[PDB]
Amino acid sequence: FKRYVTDRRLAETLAQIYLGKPSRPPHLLLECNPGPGILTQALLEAGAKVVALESDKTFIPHLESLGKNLDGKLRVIHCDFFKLDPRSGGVIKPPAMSSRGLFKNLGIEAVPWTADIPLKVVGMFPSRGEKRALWKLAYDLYSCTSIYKFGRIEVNMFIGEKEFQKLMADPGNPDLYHVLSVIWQLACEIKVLHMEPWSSFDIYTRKGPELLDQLQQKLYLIQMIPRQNLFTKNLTPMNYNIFFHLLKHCFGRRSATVIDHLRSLTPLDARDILMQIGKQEDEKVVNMHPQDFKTLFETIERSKDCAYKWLYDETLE
Amino acid sequence: QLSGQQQRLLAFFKCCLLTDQLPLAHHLLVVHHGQRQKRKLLTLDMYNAVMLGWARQGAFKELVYVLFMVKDAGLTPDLLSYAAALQCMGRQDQDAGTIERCLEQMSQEGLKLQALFTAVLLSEEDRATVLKAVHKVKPPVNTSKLLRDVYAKDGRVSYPKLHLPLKTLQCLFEKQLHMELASRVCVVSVEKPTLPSKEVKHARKTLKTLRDQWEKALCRALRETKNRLEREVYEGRFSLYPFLCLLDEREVVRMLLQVLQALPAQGESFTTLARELSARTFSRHVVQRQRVSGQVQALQNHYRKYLCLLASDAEVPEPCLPRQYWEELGAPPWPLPVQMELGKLLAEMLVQATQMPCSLDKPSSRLVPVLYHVYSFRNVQQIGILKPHPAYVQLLEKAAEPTLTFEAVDVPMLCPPLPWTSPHSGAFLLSPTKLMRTVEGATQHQELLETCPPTALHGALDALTQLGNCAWRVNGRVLDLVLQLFQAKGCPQLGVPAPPSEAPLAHCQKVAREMHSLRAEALYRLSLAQHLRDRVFWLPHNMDFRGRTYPCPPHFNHLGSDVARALLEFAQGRPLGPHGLDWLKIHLVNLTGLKKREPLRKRLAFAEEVMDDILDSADQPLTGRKWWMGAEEPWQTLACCMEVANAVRASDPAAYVSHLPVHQDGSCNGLQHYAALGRDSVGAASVNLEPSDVPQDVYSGVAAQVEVFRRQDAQRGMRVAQVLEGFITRKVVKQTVMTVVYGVTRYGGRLQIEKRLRELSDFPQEFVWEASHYLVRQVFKSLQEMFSGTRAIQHWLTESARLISHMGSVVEWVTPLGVPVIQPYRLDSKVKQIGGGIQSITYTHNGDISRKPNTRKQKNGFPPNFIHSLDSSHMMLTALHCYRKGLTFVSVHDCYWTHAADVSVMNQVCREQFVRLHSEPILQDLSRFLVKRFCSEEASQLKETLQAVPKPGAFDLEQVKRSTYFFS
DNA sequence: AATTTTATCTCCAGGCGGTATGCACTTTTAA
DNA sequence: TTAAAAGTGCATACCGAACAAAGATAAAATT
Repeated sequence: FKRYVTDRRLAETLAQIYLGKPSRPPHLLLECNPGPGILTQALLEAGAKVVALESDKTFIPHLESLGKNLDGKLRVIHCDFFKLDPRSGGVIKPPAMSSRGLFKNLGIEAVPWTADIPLKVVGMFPSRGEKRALWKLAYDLYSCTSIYKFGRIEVNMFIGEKEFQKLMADPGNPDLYHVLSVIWQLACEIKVLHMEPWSSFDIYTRKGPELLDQLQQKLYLIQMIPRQNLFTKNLTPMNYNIFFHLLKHCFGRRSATVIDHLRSLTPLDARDILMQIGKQEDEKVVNMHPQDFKTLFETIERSKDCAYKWLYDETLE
Repeated sequence: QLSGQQQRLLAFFKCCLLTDQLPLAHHLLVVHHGQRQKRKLLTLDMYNAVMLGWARQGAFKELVYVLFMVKDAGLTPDLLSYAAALQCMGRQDQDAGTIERCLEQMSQEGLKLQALFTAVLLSEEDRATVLKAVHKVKPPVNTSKLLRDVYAKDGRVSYPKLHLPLKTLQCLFEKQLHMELASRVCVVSVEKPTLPSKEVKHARKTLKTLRDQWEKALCRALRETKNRLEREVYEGRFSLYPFLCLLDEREVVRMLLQVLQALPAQGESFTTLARELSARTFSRHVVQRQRVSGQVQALQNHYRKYLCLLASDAEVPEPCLPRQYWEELGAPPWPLPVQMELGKLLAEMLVQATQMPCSLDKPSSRLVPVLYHVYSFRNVQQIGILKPHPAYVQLLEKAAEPTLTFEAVDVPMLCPPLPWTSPHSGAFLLSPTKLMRTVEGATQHQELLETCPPTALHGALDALTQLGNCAWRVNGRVLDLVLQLFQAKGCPQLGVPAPPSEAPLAHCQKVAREMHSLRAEALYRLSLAQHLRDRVFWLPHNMDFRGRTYPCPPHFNHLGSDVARALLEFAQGRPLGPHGLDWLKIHLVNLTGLKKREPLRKRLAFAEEVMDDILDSADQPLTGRKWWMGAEEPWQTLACCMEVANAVRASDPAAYVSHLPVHQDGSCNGLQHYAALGRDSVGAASVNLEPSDVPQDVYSGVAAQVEVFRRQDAQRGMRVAQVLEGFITRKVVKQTVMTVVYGVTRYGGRLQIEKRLRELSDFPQEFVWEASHYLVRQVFKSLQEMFSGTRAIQHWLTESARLISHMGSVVEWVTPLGVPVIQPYRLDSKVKQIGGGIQSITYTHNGDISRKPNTRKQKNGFPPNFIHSLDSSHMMLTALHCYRKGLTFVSVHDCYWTHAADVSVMNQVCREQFVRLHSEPILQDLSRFLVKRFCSEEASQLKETLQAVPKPGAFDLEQVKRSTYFFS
């Protein structure tokens, strides 16, 4: 399901945090699932270049008429961010539009990773596909394809309570500290911009406008801006699969030491590798910092005099 | 009733009996009986096994003590308990008062002494000793209607003979026995003809030194593990010491070294290395037990006397079926938890004990395991994988070992198979082979096979025997060409996979992985074929759980690809005679597939039309017109054209003797049985089940009906039809209709129609969803009009299966021959897992009769299973009635092979048996059996669903005899 | 009764692994 | 001497995710 704002005050409060946060005028907004468009009305009275991306064709005419009547900058392109750039098939159904064509007709182009931010993406996360969307975004970001093919883009989205706690989990909270937390926190400077109680929104189901638990579940608006130096000499979009496997393996046995996982993952001397990163041999996995994982991976990958370094030949699937 | 610990303790007691570690078993039994809670695990069977183990030693006081414990526990001794005491005295030579007391005690149970022999399955030596002790004081023929003619002695019988002398057959049997006792086969590798270099020498030397270090390390690990498990035995605990004392230390070391060299470079799951190590241990155990027990000599003499039946020069007083002669001449496992635990221990011992230098490049200071334990992730689940060290893999490929290694079962027999006298005994001489292929713990198929009346199974068993007796040999001239292609360049269009070295990035790597798997299967099958190029070999056969028959050697048989069927040919020969060459040419045309719609006359004429191409292809298979590669099956067509050219270039075609097989495939056999059961009138004419001058193809008929519907809809000005213009063809709709017997639904057929449309470039992509939805219902309505009885039968079978599963039982039925069949579909609800240091294996308890029936898979498999059972019954009937007339007969599940000169004869019975097979009321008998079995105990719905059998159509089955294209 | 959910093509030999949780008992350890 | 902390045995739940989907439909599961 999906939810959209039904209150003038809530949309007004969202307007300045969405638009006035970047003091630079020229940032256009790629809003996702406008719904009725009241939030789009707030962003339009704010004066931003709101590019509505409606999932279906039902509410496009209303928004398009509103944008064209006053010559407002409200281009309701028929696309959905959830289904953007699907690998399956060759013919793309218009609701699932290829990223290249969407950016070409939108008018934005590519920028270097070290360069500044091209644009900003806003909206709300899927009600029940938060993990799926997070994994897709992480895969795209680390592979440097799809939306992040053109440049680092903020993703200012509301997320549920449980997913937010699992995302912000740290070695100080090993109960929920998992691979998603590491992969996201190594890439995006996640910071909660706003927090709201879900009873404010209105849930618009398939027919139209669990449930109580969702309403009491506070949604956190989270901003993900990719780090400037995420990709390095050793950590590259081609090698991200090995790193993903290492992180998913090390959390297979959470109540275990890194030194034993290294034996399962590499033929190199576990103690010698652990000595380089300045860590004791008796170190649990859940006590490893997300930056420590990246340092470990880069240390392993930097073996000067050897021929084999890994046991992930893609045969594992 | 069988708990996890109870099965393990019971297997421990039997294993200690087998290896005569009676003090250990006695101590452990005493420990378990000491504790109150631990005693409840013990049952009467454990006590009986323990005392029987002591009886063979003659220790009477131990038997007294165990009887005292049994009496104390409250368990009532049974016949076997007294039998063990009776057989102890015979070896001990005790006084007659004890025998008198033991005999009198049985009066409480009441069963007599001969009742002890009949009820208890005592060993022959045990029976003799019991008879000696008690002396101090005190073949049928199946009468089934369908198989009456096969087993009737009165009449004319012309059972064929092999083409080999008795001396040669006995020498071959000796060779096969020696090879099976060694339990390994060494085969030269077809790939890598030669590699003389310094680096390969260095790799070989390093590999040899490593193998020495590994064997010594594994010997030490074996000794340490045995000592550990022994000290756990002495602490009043279960262990696996006897299961490690069954085999010699060196044998287990050779085992583990062979398994390690058999591990692929891509790793393998732990639950697989566990299952295969346990199975190999059991095979070596039974082979060694038969070797030391002396049954090898009894089998040797009985086989040397039995070979006179099949020998050419030799004769018998009265010719009979090989099973009957074997019977008249004088007739000579572990629970799944134990098997799984034993495999893990060996696998862990293999991974831990072995070690290698980290850097083989130059002269590493440290040692690292050869095998690594990694995790593979599939969605939310994970799998343990044992992957070799990449340096070890590089060493393997650099060594280029010239010899492979095959298990005893993998290689085809060099001597005729043993007759299938019983579900227990058959096929291989020494190694064990189950009749019905199934999962390891599955014991509900063999249970029904054994509990059936002994006469009923005969028709099945004899059939399998014949399929095993058929000789084979390797086609040299075809094999030379295949070897030439495989070694140098390959030809993926033809079927020979390209070498890994030659060029086939992620797409490139996936292509590389499939190509490497295909190249590995080819090295295994071409190496076997090269090894058996100058030897006659046999292939035993066994059934699946429904009734179909498959060869036992998997790596090289006639159920394979084009090359597999191309190399094989009959070892014997028959002269072509009058009609042989016509059938050879018809078979050639059938292999080409160009003239599928034509009558036999047109195919025979077309064969004469293109004779020049056949001669040129046979003479120059690779430097001529190369017409043979254009066929649907290129290698089979090449073999057939070579045979036909040799036949026509001879002085007399009728005198030419041809070893080449000839196939007579059925037309949509599953539909052929649907039509017969339902007596469908319109459907039968479509499936060639009614006489006609031209073959009738169901595929083209369905395509024509769909095209007629398309034109009718286009006349209505509908865009979906207007898009289609000549797109409807048998190619588009063949896959959808061929699986109708399998129970495919609209959803499933739509995916295949979409796949077929996808290659079609002319068709616009936007209409794919709409077109697939259109074609699906058009095809389904076409089949509903042509096949209505088929749909009624499928619905009735599925509904009956669903109701049976809802009632809480699996679906079982008796085939018309008499073989019973039960469906193996149950729900894996409770998790079963074994705790180990390296990893906790998750396994399924295949033999759990407590599990709830799986209603989806039960009701979704009943109709295709029933049709495959009927297909197997028909195949068996034709095989037996062909054998009665001296016919060589081997069948790929519906494709009957025979000699060229014999083809017509086979047809004459192939139809006739069909006519009688469905002459019996199959559906009414099935309904009666299901009512008697699943409804003799909500039952109203089950009874009504089974009592209402679809009404038969209007059709006379006898006209199948005159049908010309029923099987062609 | 009645909304949702989920499977949708048979066989030829097949299954996630870890962590935490409670229970019911024997067993090594406390005075 | 007597009570107990430590330990062994079993079941039992709960967690961990890439990669569209467009209708139909019918039983089973859920309400």
